[PDB]
Amino acid sequence: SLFRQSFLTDTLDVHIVAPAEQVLSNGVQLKLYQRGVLEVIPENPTQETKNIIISCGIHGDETAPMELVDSIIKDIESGFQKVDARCLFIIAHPESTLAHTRFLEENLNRLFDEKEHEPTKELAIADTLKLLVRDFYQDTEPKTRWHLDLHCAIRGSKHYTFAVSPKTRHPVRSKALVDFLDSAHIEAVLLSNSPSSTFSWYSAENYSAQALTMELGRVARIGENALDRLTAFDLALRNLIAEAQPEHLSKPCIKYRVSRTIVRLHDDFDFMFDDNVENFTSFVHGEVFGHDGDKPLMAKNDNEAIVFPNRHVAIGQRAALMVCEVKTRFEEGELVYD
Ligand SMILES: [Zn+2]
Repeated sequence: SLFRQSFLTDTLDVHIVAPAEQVLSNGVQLKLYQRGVLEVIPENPTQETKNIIISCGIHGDETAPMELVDSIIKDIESGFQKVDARCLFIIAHPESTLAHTRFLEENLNRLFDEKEHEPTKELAIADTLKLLVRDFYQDTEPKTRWHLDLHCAIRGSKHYTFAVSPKTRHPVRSKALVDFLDSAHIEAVLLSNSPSSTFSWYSAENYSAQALTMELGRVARIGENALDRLTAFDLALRNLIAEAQPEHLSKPCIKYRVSRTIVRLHDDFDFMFDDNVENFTSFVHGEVFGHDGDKPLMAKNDNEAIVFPNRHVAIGQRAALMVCEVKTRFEEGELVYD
């Protein structure tokens, strides 16, 4: 009723983006601030009502989550989906989804930190996203804040689904967030040990949001995704916006910590494995898998795995993450390790 065809289709069509609101029969409120920005407010908001930012498309070619979000919007508008939490749905960067690329000028998910950046289409976008976050979390209790940034991996992995929890002094690794991971059947969660520049990290660092960057499957065109493999996640996400089905029958996702961070020191840097190297590819102690100048790269422990490898990474930046399972527990409602 608010859309010509659907949230994702309208967003993708350049010829339609003026603000508009709408109140559903069940009391749910929908507000389209601008292209790809949809707020959903529950009929009966309370002090315990969650404020969830659900973003997708930070990278244009990662369509699966966009499709899931599109169906959730459709179900909420038809009353089929019960709405209990205040949400902000975002399809960031629709222009890149059209070019079917990761980005147009620069990786949007590296532009949220305080470093200096050159002017790019993505910079201006990131600038706008920081504003949307601010407006949505304004006058909300920190404990109610959630930010789920939905992505897709660019390479294979023994973990079809996994998530990354940002590093901040704020307690953003809660019991509810972890329960969500488990209910969603996310195979593993990587706990960052260093401040980042992602959209997820920005919410955690600046608004203490229970935030994650979630890798849902692989990249594929719209209508050509392996959607069934995301059924568990989608159901867990629907239960979250509806504040329902709070069970603990599922298994704990694997918890990883950063063994060490690899930084490119010289121009002559490379890995021995192929470019289609899978995330979480493990190594044995002392195994060489690359080299930086003269000094080779080899596993330190016996339980290390490589994550997010990138040999094109400019000099001085990180080329990879070495991770390993970690012994975890909850201390004062925060998931910590060791
Ligand atoms: Zn991504």
